[PDB]
Amino acid sequence: EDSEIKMIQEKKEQAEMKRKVQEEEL
Amino acid sequence: SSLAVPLLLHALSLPHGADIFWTIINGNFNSKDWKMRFEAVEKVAVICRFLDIHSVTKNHLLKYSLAHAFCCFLTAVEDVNPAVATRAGLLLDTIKRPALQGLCLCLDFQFDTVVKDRPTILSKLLLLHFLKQDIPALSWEFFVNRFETLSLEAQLHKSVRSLRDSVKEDAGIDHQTVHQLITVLMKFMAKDESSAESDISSAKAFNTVKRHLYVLLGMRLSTCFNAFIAGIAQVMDYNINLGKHLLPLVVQVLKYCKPHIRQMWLKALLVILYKYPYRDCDISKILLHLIHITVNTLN
Amino acid sequence: EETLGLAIVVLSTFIHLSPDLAAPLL
Amino acid sequence: LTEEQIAEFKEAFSLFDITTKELGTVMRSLGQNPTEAELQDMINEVGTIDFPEFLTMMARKMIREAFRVFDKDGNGYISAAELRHVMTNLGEKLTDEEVDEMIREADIDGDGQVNYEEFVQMMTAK
Amino acid sequence: MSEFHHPETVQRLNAVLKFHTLWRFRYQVWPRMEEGAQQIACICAAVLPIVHLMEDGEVREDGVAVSAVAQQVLWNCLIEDPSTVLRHFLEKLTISNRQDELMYMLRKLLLNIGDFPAQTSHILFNYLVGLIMYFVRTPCEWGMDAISATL
Amino acid sequence: DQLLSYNDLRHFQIIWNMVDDKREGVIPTFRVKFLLRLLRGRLEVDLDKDKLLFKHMCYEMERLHNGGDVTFHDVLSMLSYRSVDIRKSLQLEELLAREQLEYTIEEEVAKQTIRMWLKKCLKRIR
Repeated sequence: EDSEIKMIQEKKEQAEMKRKVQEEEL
Repeated sequence: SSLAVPLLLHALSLPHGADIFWTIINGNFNSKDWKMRFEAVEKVAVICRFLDIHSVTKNHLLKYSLAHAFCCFLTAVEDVNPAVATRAGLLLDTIKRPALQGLCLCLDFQFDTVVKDRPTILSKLLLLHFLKQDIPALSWEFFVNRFETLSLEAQLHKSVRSLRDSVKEDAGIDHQTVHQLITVLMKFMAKDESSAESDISSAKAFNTVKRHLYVLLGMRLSTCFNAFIAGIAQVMDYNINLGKHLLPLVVQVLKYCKPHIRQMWLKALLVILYKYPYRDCDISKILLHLIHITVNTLN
Repeated sequence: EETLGLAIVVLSTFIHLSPDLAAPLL
Repeated sequence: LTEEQIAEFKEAFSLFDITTKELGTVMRSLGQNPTEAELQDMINEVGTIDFPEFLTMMARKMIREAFRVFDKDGNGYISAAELRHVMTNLGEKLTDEEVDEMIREADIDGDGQVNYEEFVQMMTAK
Repeated sequence: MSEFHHPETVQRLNAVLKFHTLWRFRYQVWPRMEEGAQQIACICAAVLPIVHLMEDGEVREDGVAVSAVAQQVLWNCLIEDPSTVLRHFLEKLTISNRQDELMYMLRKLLLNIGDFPAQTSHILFNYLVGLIMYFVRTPCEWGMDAISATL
Repeated sequence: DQLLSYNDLRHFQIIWNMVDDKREGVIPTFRVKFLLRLLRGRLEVDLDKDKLLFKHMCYEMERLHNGGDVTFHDVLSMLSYRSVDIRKSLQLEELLAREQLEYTIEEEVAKQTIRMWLKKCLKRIR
């Protein structure tokens, strides 16, 4: 039933993590 | 306790002391009050977790007393009060693996020497493998030491008491103990993978297990063959890598020299070919004889 | 006995799933 | 009908009390503003209009296998404590005296798994 | 309780093979009795000696066994269906006093063999959920005992 | 025919202008159930012969606001859902939420029907 919205939430969540590791590694 | 344990181990390294400790753990463990059982399993846990390996390997009755303590410790896992059962199970977790290896070596020594108590110890050891499997409670070096010990108990033709209250000769009976060990062996290879080929260690050990599994099991009035058919079906159902690795030696010994064992026989030959690339020459031909046996041992 | 009947049942499934195991051209 | 509905459609129908074209004015004082087609659909189920026929038309405008909504294991029976504690408790007004009357007309067997078929059979005994 | 307290193993082996043969024919008898005579307990009395004989052992060397054969005949006793050793078994599970040792034997049996198929374990878990459905049907006020007995 | 054309949409806005005469944009508490009683034409639905969908739509109209008002952007989308086949013309998030709502509202109308049947047994016995 509600296993769809969590996927888009974790997608934007891992988008925020890859933005953060991209801003701090360089 | 950290101060008390080498003093108590110095006490039990002397005569007259093991009898007193034997009666103490008998009156503590076999009590009709469950709090005495509770306090006995905690105290034997605290002796077990403060032990060493090489410090015990010189005295005989020290090893016997620690073996009886360990077997009562394992016996309390299945006690009738659930609190002592769950406490022994959870308190078995908090033991450092060298102490459990030393306890298993003491128990294997007491299995090696004492004769009349081999029924119970295997049951305890099965519980040990069922609970603490990261330590090699059963391994191939263990089986080759027991193979040479049953050879010295078979091909050759005390004073201590029996630890059966801890729970409570050349043709048949030693061979029945051998059969019992075969059933424990089939349970072992059904349970775990035990990759002796992943390391260069235990290659000669596993090799010795297959060789002597061929030699002493290869004389159609024995109890070993039906249990081997009863076990190898679950072996092939659960294991694949060692299962394929051991298949051709299973079919070499199938008729090397009966209703329900025929039922397990056909179940065996049902799971020989379900996922297994058997396809060789001079061996597959005997499957033709097998369907000949579909009109031979039925006729 | 039903044991022999189930033996022919499992030889039946044995050949039904894969003909190459038993009598491909034999 | 219930006495709320009886009194409500009484005070709805005693204002323009027969005839044909007064039905729309009674319903307009009652709230709707229907069509001619809706009117003739009401009169085509049976111009003359009376009080109980009007009551039935308005009500029209607004068994054994039923208990299988409240049964899960499919054995044909439902536990007496569970059936009681969801019948008298889950909402509207089912007081303790009249649900004791219901349990004594439903659990004459008394086994612990009330046979709702037996219940319905006594219900239509009349 | 006396022909299984009969300490000879092989007579009990005969009796449990008789039990298995009557266990093979538990579905033929819906029209096999006399027509009209349909209109006009064995489980709980035997599982205890089954685990008792499991505990017992003897040095059988003449192509016979004690624990192993009893293991295989209990397997064949339940190789049919986990629910046919539950639907004829949950009828006799209402005595708490006895139920404590009952669940204790049921622990010891899978403690003994240890290697078992996983479909029966998942379907037993499903039948524990069915037990919870029965709990919904019969809430009472208890629970700590049931959740300890399960957990 | 599968979707509402301009004639059916024109009929819906004529019946909306004719049922809402007081000109503010809302439908009040007293006249939400009287809205679908006179829909005829190409969307011909009667008081009889379609009772299951009648009670289903009747429960769909009083669930999203917990009684009271329904606005000019809710009811036409729900009828637009109900007037088309939703098995092959809908996407996966919307279809899955739609079937979950359909299942839970079917369960709720089963509870409502067995509850009013229990009321009917109360008035039948007593």
